[PDB]
Amino acid sequence: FYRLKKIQEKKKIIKEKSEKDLE
Amino acid sequence: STFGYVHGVSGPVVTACDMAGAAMYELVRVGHSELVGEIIRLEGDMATIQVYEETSGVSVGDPVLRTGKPLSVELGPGIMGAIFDGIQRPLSDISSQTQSIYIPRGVNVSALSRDIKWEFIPSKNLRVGSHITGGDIYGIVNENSLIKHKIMLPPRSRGSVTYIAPPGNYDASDVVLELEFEGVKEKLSMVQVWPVRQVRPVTEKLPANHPLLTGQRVLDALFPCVQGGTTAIPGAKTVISQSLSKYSNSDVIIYVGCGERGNEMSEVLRDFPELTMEVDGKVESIMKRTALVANTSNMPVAAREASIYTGITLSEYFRDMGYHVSMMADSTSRWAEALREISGRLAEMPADSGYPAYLGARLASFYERAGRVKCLGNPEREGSVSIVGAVSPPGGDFSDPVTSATLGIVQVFWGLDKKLAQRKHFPSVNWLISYSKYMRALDEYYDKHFTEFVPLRTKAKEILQEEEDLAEIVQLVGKASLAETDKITLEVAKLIKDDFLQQNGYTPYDRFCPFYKTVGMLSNMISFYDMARRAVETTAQSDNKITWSIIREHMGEILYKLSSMKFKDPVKDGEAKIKADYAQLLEDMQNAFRSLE
Amino acid sequence: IKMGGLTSEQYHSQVVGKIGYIARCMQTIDPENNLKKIREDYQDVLIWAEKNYRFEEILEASKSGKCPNDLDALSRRSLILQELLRLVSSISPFKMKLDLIESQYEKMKQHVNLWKSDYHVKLNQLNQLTDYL
Amino acid sequence: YLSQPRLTYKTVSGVNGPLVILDHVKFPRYAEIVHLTLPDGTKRSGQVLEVSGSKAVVQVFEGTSGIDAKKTSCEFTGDILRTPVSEDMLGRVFNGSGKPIDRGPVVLAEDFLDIMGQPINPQCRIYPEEMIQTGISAIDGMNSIARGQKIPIFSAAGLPHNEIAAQICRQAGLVKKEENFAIVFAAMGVNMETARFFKSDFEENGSMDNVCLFLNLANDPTIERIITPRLALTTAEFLAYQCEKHVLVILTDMSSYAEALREVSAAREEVPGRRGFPGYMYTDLATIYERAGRVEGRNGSITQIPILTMPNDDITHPIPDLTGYITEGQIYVDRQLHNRQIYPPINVLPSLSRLMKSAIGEGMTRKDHADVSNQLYACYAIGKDVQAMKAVVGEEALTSDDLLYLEFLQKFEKNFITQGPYENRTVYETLDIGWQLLRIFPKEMLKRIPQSTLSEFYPR
Repeated sequence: FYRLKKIQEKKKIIKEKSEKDLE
Repeated sequence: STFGYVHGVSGPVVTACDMAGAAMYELVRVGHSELVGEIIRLEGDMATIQVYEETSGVSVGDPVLRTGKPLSVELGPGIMGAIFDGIQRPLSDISSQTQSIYIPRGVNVSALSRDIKWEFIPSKNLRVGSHITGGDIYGIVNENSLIKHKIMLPPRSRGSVTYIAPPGNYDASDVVLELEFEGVKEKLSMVQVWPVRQVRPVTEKLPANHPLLTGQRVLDALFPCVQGGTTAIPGAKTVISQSLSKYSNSDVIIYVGCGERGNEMSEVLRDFPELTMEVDGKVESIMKRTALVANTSNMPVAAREASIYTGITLSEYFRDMGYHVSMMADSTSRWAEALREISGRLAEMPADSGYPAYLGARLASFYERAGRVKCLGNPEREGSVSIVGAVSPPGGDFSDPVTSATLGIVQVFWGLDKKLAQRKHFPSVNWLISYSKYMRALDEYYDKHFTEFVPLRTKAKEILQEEEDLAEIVQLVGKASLAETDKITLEVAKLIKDDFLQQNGYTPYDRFCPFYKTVGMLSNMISFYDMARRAVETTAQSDNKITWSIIREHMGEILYKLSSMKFKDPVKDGEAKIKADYAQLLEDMQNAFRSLE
Repeated sequence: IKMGGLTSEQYHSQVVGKIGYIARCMQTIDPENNLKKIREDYQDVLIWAEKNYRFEEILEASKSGKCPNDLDALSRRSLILQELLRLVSSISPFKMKLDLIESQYEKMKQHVNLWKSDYHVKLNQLNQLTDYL
Repeated sequence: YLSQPRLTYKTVSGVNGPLVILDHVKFPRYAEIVHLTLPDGTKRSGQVLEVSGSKAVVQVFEGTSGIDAKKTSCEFTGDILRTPVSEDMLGRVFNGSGKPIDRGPVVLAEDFLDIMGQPINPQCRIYPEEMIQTGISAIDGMNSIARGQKIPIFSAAGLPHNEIAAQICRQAGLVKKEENFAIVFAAMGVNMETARFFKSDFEENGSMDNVCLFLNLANDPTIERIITPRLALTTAEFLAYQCEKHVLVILTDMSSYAEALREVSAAREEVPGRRGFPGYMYTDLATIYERAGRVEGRNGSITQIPILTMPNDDITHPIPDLTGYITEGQIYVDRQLHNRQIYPPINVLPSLSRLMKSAIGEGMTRKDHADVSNQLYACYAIGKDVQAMKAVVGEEALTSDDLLYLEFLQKFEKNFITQGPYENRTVYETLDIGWQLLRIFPKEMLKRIPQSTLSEFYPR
């Protein structure tokens, strides 16, 4: 559970950064 | 555009850009060496490509040439006896053209030879102007003495015939048929291309209702498979593979080494051309009616997945010809571990033991491609694919997720047990954990051809279950509580376990056992149980008891004869002789018991 | 490179150290310059120190294979000379005969693992008595 | 020839543990090698694990400590980690990265080889057949090894698996009726005691001229050990497939190897497989273990005997688990035998060898060998079951046959399994003790042996 919550957090951060880089 | 550019790489996963029009599951070549890959994500003009070959050396900005077809197999003459890489490349012809022991990364050898001449006979019903539809057999190719390769119109194609080749020799590039629909001409050679993840459609998924003899007495008596029988076995495999490959009723066989050990892969590849069967009153190599997909464990993760879908797609091709294909797979667990690795690299959420949650849906899309079918097109014929997918668990534990997903799908499961394998009981099948949901259907065949067998099958499993009850209590009580009928139950359970269920897979007397021998062996052992049980119980509260020991002493010759039944050679002792000998055992058995009644 | 866990520069630095050390022991057991059998068994290394070479010249000559450059050989050779020097210095109020020094040295060179011989144990006891007194 | 001059970048955007991340990089390759000049003037090598446009993620082999995000100069070779290789690598010792650690020079190449090898076409493989007498009764009798097999010595933590592998290296040879294995030894993360033990054994046995040692020790940087088994196998591919040598590869602890895969994968932020190991560890270990076996047109061959220490002795742990799916069975070294002083502590019951059924046979070995091994193995299994009952229901409750299986186990661990580190029983000599053990039971108990074989070999 903990490992997978961290993976999902890293993906959320990478999604946000990828959107911010298009602005 | 026709090609994009590599934007990034992470092991066998390549991200491309400038892929704007590409479909998911579209094939791609990546790198200047044209590594085979397939699209597994889309994001704007970017795409993620799974690569089937080692990606070391791939550079950012490399070409990403897309091909507007999904992962696919060439179907046509030259599959029988061929051996293939998991993306369908011929391992024989890669050797022959490369002249070296290594597979070249990016090798592009055509999956069916363009050079070998084939004898094609056009089907005599056809004429120019005749109507045709997918699965029509427009010619026979004499691919072998054993297998007549029925050339079929592809599914998703139909029309009016405009050209048909006369009888003769042709190449896999020769347009042997031309057809038209809606004013569109279409040209077809002796080869068709089919997507490996798309089911080949059928007229009717018929009920499975005729046995498929594995030759192992325990299986063919207590857990039988059927033509089209969706089946699994714990990997422990070689004897089942070879016995089915020699003696299965299935005209065509397929093997799928999904992640096979390189030496066990070589064992199969070296032995199979040398294995032979006596058929049509002649001796022939099983390789003349087999093909193999081989992927050693170090082949990249995607090739392990593709090996299953190519293997089943080959099986569905020979199914559509009306052949009762039998397919074996080396390990569905290795396939699931390939899905686990793909899922992890793709940043998906796994769900249990690190597997993707869609593992059950993946396995179902394999195992449900089995079954008897009424084929497409005009010659009415029934084919089948049986799937014997192996499932080795980490410690033999059947609660493992691959086994759990398999068990929700398969109709037959041959649970091999560590305790039996360790004590060298072969073929190591646990007769209290295994099951076959096909009994319901097969009882129609048995009641037509083998009326005694159903009673024997029920009494056998009963005797074997009462053995577990009696065997457990003996650990505490010893013999002291056992009734004389319980002794007769243990004696016959020992005969049935040691001389019927047990079978040596490597010795010619036991390599394969036909059904006439199988039913006759069991008929004798259970007829002994009934007559012995009667001999005891007839003396209940009588002045003298016929005990288990009095029986065992008088019946000693018959007991030795009963155990000896396994030694009859199915080659030199034909079914008539075996049935006659066993009929003498039944008469001897009855007369030996009559001395006590 | 990396020999015994030492970088190239550290390894040749240990070698030039042992080269100098052997010479300083030699000049301390033999300030009279008479222990010729001993000195001859070191003359191949001692030439680099009896002559006025600079430090880095010996190091460069070791990298170029002109000097001796086997630190394990120089270690066994150095042990023999040190354990001999320890004898000669432990007895210092009663300096022994030159022929006995060459005799002790020959026996020490003949021992397969001098460093775990009882000769070493006796020297440790002599140093205990000496340093105490 | 790669005559085009190398690029060098100071564009180190970050350093996460063993990973250095560069940017602005012109056309990086996946698996390219790079050389980092640090501020202290020292060189460290590394390999690119990810590329994304201008970004490249470098795994650093000699460790990252002292790297600086502005001063570090990182030189890109344009190529993957093609190591030099030659027959002169025999009689030498190398560090984990493939640089020499004996007194000698750099390897003068006969060729440069990709350490990932290349997939050997299954059609051109030759199935391994000729039985190698290890000299150890458990590995020659109850199990077997064949030339070209890949059978690992699994162990409990702290047990004498090194001594077993050294005994195999001293004693291994073909069955009697130029025959010398060139051993390639790959230490990953071993303690100095283990390193000295093997290095001295190869020197003391006089064989050193015909063996190649790669040493990565427990004080060396973690990442090197990722390359160490691949170098060993690349040398084994060269020696066996190009120079016709019969080669035996020993890999000293695939768990200490897998710990390096875990360290790098955690720094990469990757999805973990079960127990935190990488989900790709099956494929990765397969690119190590599958480099074995005979091949078409060569006389040479590669046997492997990996070694693998189970964490907490767990037989289901990902390292032994994924290994057992890939390797041709396993030999298991057991706490329960070692506490009883039984050397070698090889438990025959959990040990398996996939080649047993074909490596053993008439004319290949003594014809009875396969049957004798099958019966002895089942007798030991029944022996363990009655040995449990001996406590659980009391010894006095055992039958005469159960007491014979108990006596069999007591004699078998002493006379059959215990060898001593310099005894070298032939396979035929092993089988004699095998029958002396089977003779404990009455003839009718030997149910797995044919009556013809019993009548020829039981009354002896």
